[PDB]
Amino acid sequence: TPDSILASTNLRALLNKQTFSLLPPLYQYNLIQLLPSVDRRLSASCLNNEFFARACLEWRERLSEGEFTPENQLK
Amino acid sequence: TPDSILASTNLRALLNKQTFSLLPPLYQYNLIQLLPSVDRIRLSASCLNNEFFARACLEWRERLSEGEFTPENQLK
Amino acid sequence: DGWLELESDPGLFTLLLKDFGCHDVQVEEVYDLQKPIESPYGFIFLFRWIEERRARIFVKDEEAISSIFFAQQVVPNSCATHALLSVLLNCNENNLQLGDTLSRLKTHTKGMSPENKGLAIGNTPELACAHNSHAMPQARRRAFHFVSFVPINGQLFELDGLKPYPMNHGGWEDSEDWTDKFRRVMAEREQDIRFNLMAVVPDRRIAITHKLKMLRTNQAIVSGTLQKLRDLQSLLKNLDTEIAINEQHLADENDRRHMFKVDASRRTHNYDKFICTFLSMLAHQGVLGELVS
Amino acid sequence: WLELESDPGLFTLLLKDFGCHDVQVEEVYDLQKPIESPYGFIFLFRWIFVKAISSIFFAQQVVPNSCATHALLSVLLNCNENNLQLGDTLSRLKTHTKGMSPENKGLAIGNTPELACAHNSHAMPQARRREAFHFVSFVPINGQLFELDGLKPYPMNHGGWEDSWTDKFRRVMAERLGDIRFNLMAVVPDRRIAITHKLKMLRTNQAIVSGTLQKLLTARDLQSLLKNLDTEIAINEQHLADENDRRHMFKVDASRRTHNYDKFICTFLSMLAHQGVLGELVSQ
Repeated sequence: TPDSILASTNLRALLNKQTFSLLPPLYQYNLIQLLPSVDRRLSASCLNNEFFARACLEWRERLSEGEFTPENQLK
Repeated sequence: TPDSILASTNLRALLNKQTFSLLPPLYQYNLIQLLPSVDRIRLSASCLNNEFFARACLEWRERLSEGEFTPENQLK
Repeated sequence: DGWLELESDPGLFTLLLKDFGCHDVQVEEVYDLQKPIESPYGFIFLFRWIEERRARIFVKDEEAISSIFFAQQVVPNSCATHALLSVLLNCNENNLQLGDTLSRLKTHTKGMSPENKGLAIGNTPELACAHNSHAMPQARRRAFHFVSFVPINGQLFELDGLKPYPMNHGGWEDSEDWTDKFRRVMAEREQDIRFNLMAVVPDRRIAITHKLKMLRTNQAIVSGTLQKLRDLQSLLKNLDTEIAINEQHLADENDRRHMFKVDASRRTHNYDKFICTFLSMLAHQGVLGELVS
Repeated sequence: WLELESDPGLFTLLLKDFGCHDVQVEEVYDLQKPIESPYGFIFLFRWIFVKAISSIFFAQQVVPNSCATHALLSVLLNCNENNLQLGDTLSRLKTHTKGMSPENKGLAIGNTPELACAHNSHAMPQARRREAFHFVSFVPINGQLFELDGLKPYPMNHGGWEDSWTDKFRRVMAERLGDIRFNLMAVVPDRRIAITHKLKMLRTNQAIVSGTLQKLLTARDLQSLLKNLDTEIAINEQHLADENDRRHMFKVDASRRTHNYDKFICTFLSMLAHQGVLGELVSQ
């Protein structure tokens, strides 16, 4: 929920290959379609990165600091 | 000087290659005769810049200051 | 003008120079100057300041000589590209083959004024697309002062892109190479600063493969002579061990290049579209994330 | 016995005066930098539980100030005579102590005259006998590094290896103290023979100049090959020259360390007082 709700979680550990392996294949495929060009089994470092962790942190911050609720349809 | 005449000098600097070059040849040769087997008229300047030469001069002033090696030293 | 901020990372710069057409070039990070490196094309120096406190020697060159590539940085966020071009464009074409999109610039700006030579840097599009192609997605905007050390002819020129004049150090002794003079100017400094220093050398693999040729020829010269009925097997043994050593070295180099390629392919990606769809797929079934701080 | 200066050159010239030709003692500055075939290490302090059969040389040091000789003999006499040629007067001792008790093997060390004359032959005139540099010797027999301490009654073992012993020596540097000016040296074989061997194995390729001519009715312009490898030959040449020059340096420092300068000083000063040229500038 992008309305500053439960943004205080440790997403870097929440989003792991185990929580990823808890998804159906026809959803994991759609997921890796949004992954970098390391698309092609999973290369465990794919979800343990400096840029991925800083990404998740700039995400939860990007939600708490300023809400990106449906107000966010500015262009 | 057996015990105490001008023993308070900084001999390590007093005895330099220049004061050696201030001596007649027929005395400088006599000097190098008292040098180690590195004898073989020039002077290899490091010959007088050594840890062991300085320690020699210092154990020398000690041998003069701490206990005189005057003819008293015939305890043997 | 307006360019994109970049992460200071030797892999990013190596892939940048590859994206500039200059292939036979490389930037390794130096941790101590004492360990020597073969044929360094030129060094790059980086300051930082955490608590600002700053708001960023008269040995400048006064004569209006723009024969060397010096350009005042007018394009913001172009620090890194300006420094790299400053260390490359003042070297010998004999020693290195620079990319045609680089040599076109170096020969285009013969004797140009720096205040618009840096503008010539800013105007080249195939350079701005390559430099901007490596910015992190958090460059959604709408530190790291670079100083380049390169000699032209026995004179170690400290090129500062922000200062108006290039600083020369003029070190020449026929007993020492210029890398010996570079360390003497490294009288740095020490409080809380996150400085960093890199070295621009040529691609190590080009010096390696040549050694694999000059070695494998002797590997190929195995003169087994028969008198129809001296023994230097240990020689082929030792040089074969050398061949294996340089093989593992080269493999380590290509592995470093692949690693930089991975870090670059992840640094560029914008994960937002990935995270949302991810979370909604968990909150569809596995709503309960009990990893709250 | 007499105290000696702790200096790798002094020990090199000691072993050279012991007949051990293919030997040298260099000081190690970092454990990471590898050295080829170290015969054994020596450990030195300046400010201060493992295991019968004592067939190996662990002679208890009974003679004071014999620390250096004890460490060197401790690292050498537990190596292969096949690998290195020790002086006949040394190997005679090594075979003279077959299974002897250590507590009196050091007395056999004390009785050897060519050991007191050669070891005492390098003492400074300041050897007037009337916390310290304790020596600890590391030598392997078969994959097991025995820490030999001449003052402790038993030798300490540290373990084996994994074939993936010099690597095992660094594993023993997990020691914390707490203040100490310790120092560590390494006993290697004479570098110059391993240099000359490379000068042969190089100068054969220098000699293999296959000049083939395509001017009459892989092989290409390879002048740069003989050029670069020739530069390598010159590099190893300068290495060897530097080594023999180091030997000359040790010979000079040894010829000055032994000399007693007092008789020289007296004559010098008296020769100044002969023409009254005193030191009326330097004082205190």
